[PDB]
Amino acid sequence: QLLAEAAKHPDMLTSVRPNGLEDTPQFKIDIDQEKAQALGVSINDINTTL
Amino acid sequence: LKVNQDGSRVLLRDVAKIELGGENYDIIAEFNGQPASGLGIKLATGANAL
Repeated sequence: QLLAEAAKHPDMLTSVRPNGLEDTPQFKIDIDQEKAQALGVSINDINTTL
Repeated sequence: LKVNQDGSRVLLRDVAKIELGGENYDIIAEFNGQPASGLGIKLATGANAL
């Protein structure tokens, strides 16, 4: 919103840019503990393996 | 916390109350009768108070 409002005053502000990085894709893993316990698997071992 | 042989699964809700509370209820403050909080500040050796 601020970048938009700043692009409307090109007579005082120029090259208004963020130095950071824009969000990107991430691979989520929603592990389930019910099944992991029904199969007798130590979540700690799961995480260590991963 | 545990998955029973009959298939019933036990959570924390069933064996423990869970809330947001202070990590130490030892200290309490009161400003002219009503509840309050605050910060007592202690200066460093070799600094100016004002």
